[PDB]
This record gives sequence, structure tokens and C-alpha cells, in this order.
Amino acid sequence: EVQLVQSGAEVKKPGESLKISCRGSGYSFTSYWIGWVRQMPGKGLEWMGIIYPADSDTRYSPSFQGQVTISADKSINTAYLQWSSLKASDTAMYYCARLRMIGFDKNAPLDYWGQGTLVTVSSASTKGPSVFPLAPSGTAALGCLVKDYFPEPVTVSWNSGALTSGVHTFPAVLQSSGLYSLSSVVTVPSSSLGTQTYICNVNHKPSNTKVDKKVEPK
Amino acid sequence: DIQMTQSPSSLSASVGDRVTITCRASQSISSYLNWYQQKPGKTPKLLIYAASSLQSGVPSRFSGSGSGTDFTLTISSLQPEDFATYYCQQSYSNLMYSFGQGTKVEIKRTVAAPSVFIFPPSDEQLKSGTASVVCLLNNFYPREAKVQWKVDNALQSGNSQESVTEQDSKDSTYSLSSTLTLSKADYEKHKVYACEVTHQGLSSPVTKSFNRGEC
Repeated sequence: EVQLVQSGAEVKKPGESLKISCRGSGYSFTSYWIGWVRQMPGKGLEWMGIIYPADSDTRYSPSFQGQVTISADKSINTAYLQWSSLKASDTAMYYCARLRMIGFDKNAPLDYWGQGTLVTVSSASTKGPSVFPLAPSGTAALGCLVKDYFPEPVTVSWNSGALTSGVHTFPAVLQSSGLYSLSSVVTVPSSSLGTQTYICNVNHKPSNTKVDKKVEPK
Repeated sequence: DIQMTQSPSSLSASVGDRVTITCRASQSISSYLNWYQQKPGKTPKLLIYAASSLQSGVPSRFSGSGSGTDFTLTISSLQPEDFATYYCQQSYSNLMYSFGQGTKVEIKRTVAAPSVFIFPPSDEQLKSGTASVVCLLNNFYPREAKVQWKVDNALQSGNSQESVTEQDSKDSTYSLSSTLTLSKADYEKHKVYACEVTHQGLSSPVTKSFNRGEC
């Protein structure tokens, strides 16, 4: 019905400018306020501001006034959020949402939401991962350590997708170097270690990196 | 100018249980309080508006009550699709809308102790000057767990990082991976590398260890 669709993930350096977008469809874009909401890594929701697309009337939260600009191009049903000079602390997920408000208040929940735009701001530069084995030795465990990459994301599969049961691919951690690292493990019958081949397939599209790593007892 | 405080940071319940989440405002907000549901990585979803009105399409097991400063959200009989994080949000302020900090509703099951595995650094990684030692805690419940790295019985601190999976949709357990990072020089100076795990499903801590250089 009503839909808000946002632009894709962004990876930037401190000091760079950035503008992200929010496209509305299935309703009168100039008849409803649009809000922007921030969600930093592992934290809750913060309201940033609102715009009325008919005349670009805006309100900003005091915490965000003068830090961002909200705008709209009503001819293409799109709202925007912009920074002139990014900081690493701007790394967060950003949502747009429709305010279901007629007049002033009377209610004003956010009834339709965009899918979110991931924004990563870092001094780090693009780098593909090194993949190291987590060698095994009832039930044994093995895996792959996917270390020192930037930016997110990495995708990991096992035996080209044929092995899914018992796989845990962990959320990445951000190291003090500014590079990410994650591990992917799987538990298997101890009896299979001699006969069954286990290969982790690691893809990091930002760096054009594809790796197949066979893991076996040492 | 209006601070929202959500009361249980986390709630453990089973399918079929009654759940009540609380939200308190630092100033009166009449009935202008909304509730949202969010699952990991997914977009928030409106459930209740104006304190007690059910959003169209939301199942009737969701209800809300309250006026002024105290508000509750109630799920009368939890379903598997209801485990998520819930946020309240006041729309009364004419300075800034604001959210509560969230309540995570996770699945309560029987206590399960972790299965523990330790992995030495690979020869390939050592060639480049760094050693990563990894400890895996697999399929445990509840999520609270403590990893203590020991190097020749010296307790390590500040040189590890860990990650925890989201609760498994089938067996409702968690898994955890911890990485200890040392320089090659430091790694080759010590002998015994130990991962000691404390968890309420274990009557006493479990330690997995290896001796550097031994098969």
C-alpha cells in the first residue's frame, strides 16, 4: 500500500559530505510529514526532525539542529537527509517514517517506515579479509576466522551452501585498528572429520575478495 | 524536555505467557504515547497509538493502557513471532519527540550449559606477526556468560573481544565467540593458553586449554 524506500548503504570518511534519500509511494507525498530517526550500533531510536514536503516546512530536534539538513523534492516524491561534514560518530542506521498526523498533533504516530540506510563513517580504507582456520581438535567444532576487513559486510557459507545445519556466523567486532573481524563455526559428528570435506566460502564485495578455505584436523 | 524510561531492559517468557512492559514519562503526556516493535536488523513497526488504540492489522493480543506519566503494553499470550524489542515513544512534546530505550522480549527455555571449544592461532597467521586465539561457547541458555582468558595462569583483560548470536529460532539458545589477540612475540613467550567459562548451567567453571606447540 503505502511504501517508503530508502537509498542503499553508505561508507564515507570523516569530513566528507553525504545525502541519503527516502522515496514515498502509494499516497499523497505532499499531504504528510516525513520524519528521520537515528539508530547507532546496538542502541535505541532517536528522533532527528520532520519536513512537510508540500512547502518544505521543517522542525529539528534541538540535538540535531545545525548538524543535518532535511529537504524534499516533491516532484519525485523524495525526502533527503544531509551532512556537510561527517564524523565517525555519525555511524548509524537512519530511518525515514511517515507521520500520521492531520493538522497539529491530535495523535502523530509514525505509521509507515523505510527499510533503513546504513551509514559507516571511518578513517579506515577498503581492505579484504584474511581467512584463517579454526581447526577441529561425539561432536566436534571447526570454523574460519575472517580477520581484518573493511567495510561491512562479509558473507560466509559452508561447502558452497550444502552445509547449513549447526552453522553459527557471528556478528563482526570492530577492532581498535578500525578493521572488522568475524568468525564462522559449525559443529559436526566427530566421525566425519576423516572423510567429509569442510570448506568455508568467504565473499567481501567492497574489496572484490573471494576466498575458499578448507579446514581440517591438524 | 520529556524523558521516557522503559522498565525491564529485558524479559524472558515462553510462548503462551502474559507479558507487561512499562514506560514512564518525566512529564505528563496525556495519552500521546505510541508503541513500536523491532526485530534485529529490521524496520520498526507501529503496534499501539494514543496509549491504547490498536493499529490496523495488529493482533488483538496486544493492548495498552495508561495516561499522564505511567503506561503499559501488554501481550496477553505470547506467540513465537512476538519475540522482539519494543519501544515506547511520546508525541506530546512540542520540542522533541522521544523514545524509551527499549525492552527486549526473548524466549525462556530450560537452562543449557555451553559446549566449549578452544582454537590455537594458525601457522599462517603467526607468519604475519599476530596471534588470534578463539574460544567458542555453543548453544547455551540464558545468554549471560563469562569468558576468562588465562595465559600461563595470568588473567587477561583488555586484549579480547566477543560476539553473541541472536537467539536461535529453533532451539532458543545463544552462542558466543571470544578472540584473544597477542603479538607473535608475546604468543611465543608463553606456554598454556586457557579459556575458562562461567555460566549458570555449569556447577563450576569449565576450562579448555592447549599448550603452544603440542599436537
